[PDB]
Order: sequence, then structure tokens, then C-alpha cells
Amino acid sequence: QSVEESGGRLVTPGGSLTLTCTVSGFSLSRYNMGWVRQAPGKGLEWIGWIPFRGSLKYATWATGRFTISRTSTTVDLRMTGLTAADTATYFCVRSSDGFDLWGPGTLVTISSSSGQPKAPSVFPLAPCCGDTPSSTVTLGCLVKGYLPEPVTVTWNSGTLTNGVRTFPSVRQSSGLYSLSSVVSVTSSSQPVTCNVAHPATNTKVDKTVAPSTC
Amino acid sequence: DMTQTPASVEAVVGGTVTIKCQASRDTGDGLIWYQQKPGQPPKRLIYKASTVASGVPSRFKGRGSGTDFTLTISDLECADAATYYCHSNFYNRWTYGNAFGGGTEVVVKGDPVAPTVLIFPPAADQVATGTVTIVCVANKYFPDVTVTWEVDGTTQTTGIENSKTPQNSADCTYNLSSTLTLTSTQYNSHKEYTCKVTQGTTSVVQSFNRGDC
Amino acid sequence: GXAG
Repeated sequence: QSVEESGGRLVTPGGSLTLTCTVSGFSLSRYNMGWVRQAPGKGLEWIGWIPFRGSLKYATWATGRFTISRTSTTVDLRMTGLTAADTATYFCVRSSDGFDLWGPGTLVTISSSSGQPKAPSVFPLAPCCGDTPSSTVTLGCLVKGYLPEPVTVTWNSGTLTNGVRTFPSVRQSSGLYSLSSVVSVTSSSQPVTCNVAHPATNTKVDKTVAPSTC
Repeated sequence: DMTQTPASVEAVVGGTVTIKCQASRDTGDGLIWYQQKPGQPPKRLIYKASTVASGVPSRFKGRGSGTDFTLTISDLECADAATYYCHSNFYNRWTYGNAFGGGTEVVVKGDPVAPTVLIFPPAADQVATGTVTIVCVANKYFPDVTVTWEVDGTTQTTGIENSKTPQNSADCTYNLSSTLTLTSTQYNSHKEYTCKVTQGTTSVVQSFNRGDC
Repeated sequence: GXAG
């Protein structure tokens, strides 16, 4: 059984947004559900709880701006008056002695500077020519200047996972994000290619990274 | 509301910690603990204050009732490094600002290891954009480091962003990416770029000369 | 439920 959220995007300040939770493997008529959010670097924040019978319950701050409802196959979360204080990852949860199932989350981003979606630039990361050659080398990709989160990064179409370090993104003062990913490889994995995707702009970039030539 | 203490706690591999959850109103046995690793959704560990969820090891021991609960994690593993949250589910009895506690970060202390350090000059097509980003990576280290950037021997005070991976589930170590951003003009006006990663009385330094790459 |  599992749950999955959809609908996260950039939202203009003061705007509205409805998220949807789709379930799989159980019946919404026999299970309670809820919503939780988490701002970057902060704790879990309960939003509300929709029991399979009885009254909805909401966090006191959500009452009057957020509502939760059901169909036979989904639950939603309708948000109004969104500001940058509402920027977070939003999770739907199945509730049954606590939140036993969580979605992967969907991201709701309110731009302070009211930015629009912006595709990343992708740059290869390779060391300078170091005069002692090695059987292993660390290569990477820099994903710069995108909005909103997320991007995804894989290596060799997802077939190279061992030795991959994909760092948390960082938000620049401009409001844009950047992220780097590196991987340590022997020859068998080379040439290596980083696969970058930015769903908000329908961007997909594949960058083959070569070690510098000498 | 729900108050967790300590905010953070560090303990050795194989060790034991007890962290605390206090409810201002009685919440019976309606108390759930979750483990959350940075970048992942939470995982339910314990429900009904003391029942471990399926697949959870018995060294996660939830106790208490009413207004005071504890979670004791013994035989700590690097895989246990995470933030732990308590959660009251008495929605039909109390109103809540937040049904969760604020979280307790558990840091698992393995053996100290100095980083190996890599520096990546800007790719040739970066300079054309008018901005360049130099990337320094500190791999597989514990405990935390500080990063200094120097350009022709001058310490940089702006343009630096750092990002750190969570503790490694196998050996407890961190990895850190540090980026220095400069205009192309600034970058072409200097020669030596240096990243210095300091861990107490140890420093590991990596440099390149803009002419050589 | 959810009320002890």
C-alpha cells in the first residue's frame, strides 16, 4: 500500500493551490488520512486529519485558509492566501495509529521576488590535469540557477549508483537554486554521463563528463 | 503542544541515548515516534507509545504514558543517525497548533577521519556566461570541518555556499560541497585558487592555477 | 477513537 501527492509548483504570492493525494492498495473508506508539511531545514508540521468517519480536524493555524476533502479514490488539500511562509514539502499520509504511510512529498514554492520557472544550466566537474595518473577519478556535474525545486540527477541513466554523492541544494540570494553531484569511478564506468531533469521547465540534459586531457 | 528534549544529542557507535517527549495535555498512549533521515520522508518507528512497527529492531524502546514519554535507542549504529519526532494523535480530544514535537537530532560518533579534498575548476563554457563557480568537495570525514577559500592568497568573504550530506549509514562520515562564485572578470583577474578544509588542528588544502586548466 |  502507498500514497502519492501531486500538484506542487511555483505559486504567485497570495495565490491558491490544490494538492491531491492518490492512494494505492487500501480503501479510503476504511482508513483515516492527513497532511503534513516541512519547510527546508525545519520540523514536521501537522496540517490536518480526515477520518473515515467523523469531523475533519485542522492545525489551529490552518483553520480558515486550508481545507481537506475526499473522493472515493483521493484526498485533497486546498490552500489559499499562500505566502513564502508556506513554502515547504507537503506530504499526504495514511493515518492508522499514527502516519504509517507517507508520500514522497510535493513541493509548494512561493517566490518572494515572484520569479517564474527557470531551467538550470549544467556544467561538468573535472579535476585539473594532475601529473600522477590514477585508476580512479572523481567527476561531477554542477546544476545551477533553477527555480523551483526539484531537479533530479542520475548517472549513466541510473545504472551508476555506487560512489555517488548528490549534495543538498542551496538557495542563492537571488532565489534560484543550485546543486552538485559527484561520483568516483574506475574506467569501467567511463565515459560517465550525468542525467539532469527539471520537471518545472520540462528540461532534460545529459552531460558526458570527461577528465581533462593531457 | 509537544516539547522534545534535547534538541540534539551526540553518542558513540554502540552507545545508548534516551530522548524525551513531553505533552502539555494528557495524550494517553496516543503517541507515535518517527525516524527521519535528511532528504527522506519520515518512517513510523513506534506507535501506542511502546509498540514497535513491523521490521523495526527492538533496540528502539518507547516508554511512558500520559504527559511524559521517552525513546531509548541502544546499540547505536551509524544507520540510526537521524532526527526523531514524537506525535500525539488525540485529535478528537485536543486542538493542536502542531501534533508533532520539534524533533531531536541524533548524531552517531564514529572514529575521526580527516577529509580528502578535491577542487574542480570552472568548465570552459562557464566563463562565457559571465559568472563562474569553483567547486571544492571534502569527502568522507568526521567530525565537522570549516572551509576557507583563498584567491591569490587572499581569504574570500563572499560568494561561498556550503552543502553537507547526512552522516553515512555505514561509517558515520560526512561529505561537503563548497562553491565559490565569482564574475568571469574577477576569475580571469586572478591565478591561484585554493580551498582549505580545517578539522581542529588539521587542515587539508587543495589548489589549482587558472592557467593550467 | 483518537480521544483516549
